[PDB]
This record gives sequence, structure tokens and C-alpha cells, in this order.
Amino acid sequence: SNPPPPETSNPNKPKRQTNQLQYLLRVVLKTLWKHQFAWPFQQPVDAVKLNLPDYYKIIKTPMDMGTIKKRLENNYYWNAQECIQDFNTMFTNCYIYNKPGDDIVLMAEALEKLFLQKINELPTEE
Ligand SMILES: CN1C[C@H](CCn2c3c(c4ccccc42)C(=O)NCC3)CC1=O
Repeated sequence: SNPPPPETSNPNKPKRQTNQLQYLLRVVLKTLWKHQFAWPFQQPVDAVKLNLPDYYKIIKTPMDMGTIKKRLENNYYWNAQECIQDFNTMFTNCYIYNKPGDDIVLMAEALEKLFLQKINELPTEE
């Protein structure tokens, strides 16, 4: 079976709307989401349908862009570093779980290149 997804709603978690978080949605998430290699990353890994019974034995902090998109749209975060960490966890999980050089790793690398480019120009806090 699959685990429950990561949390995307929590009324007692303090949160904010900030210009850096707005950039993470409007620039970072949107750029990666529209990419031709986004599809395997647009929702939690479904280890049942994809026949990956060891996935959640190895990956203990799952993360995906569907979860990030919900967190950004629902104003889940306090700061941009929490969201940047989610993206980095997503990429790292893929490199940890998969065999080097597999298609999925090349896909992650292409998305990560764009991510790094956009994060390099994260705007100053207003
Ligand atoms: C973020 N995700 C979603 C992947 C699911 C299974 N899946 C695998 C590959 C792949 C390529 C395209 C689409 C799905 C693919 C692949 O190239 N090698 C084996 C596992 C595993 C992973 O970490």
C-alpha cells in the first residue's frame, strides 16, 4: 500500500504570503510544471500502480510537485526556504532511489537545472 500523502493543510501551522513565496509559485513551480518531463513528479509516487514495493522502505520523506503546488496554493508555508527544501527533497529522493542514468534521473536533472536557475534569482524579501 501507499502511505498517506504529505500534509498540505494545517490550520494551526502559522503561515505567510510573501513576495518570495509568490515567486516560488508564479516562476519556479509554474516553469517546472509545464515542462515535458514534469509528469512523473506531478503527484506522489504511486508505488502500487508503478510496481515499486520497496519505494517507501527507502524513501522516508516523500515529496512531489503536486504536494508543493497544493502547499503554495493553500498558503501552507511560513517562508521560501521551506518550499525550496521541498523541491530539493523531491530531487534527492529520485537520485537516492533510482539507478544512476535511468530516464527518471535524467528527467529530474533537467527539472533541477531549471530550478537552480530560477532560485539563483530569488527576489529580495520585501
Ligand atoms: C519520482 N519518481 C517516479 C518514478 C516512477 C517509476 N519510474 C522509473 C523510471 C521512470 C521513468 C518515467 C516515469 C516513471 C518512471 C525509470 O527511469 N527507472 C525506474 C523507475 C520513480 C521516481 O523516483
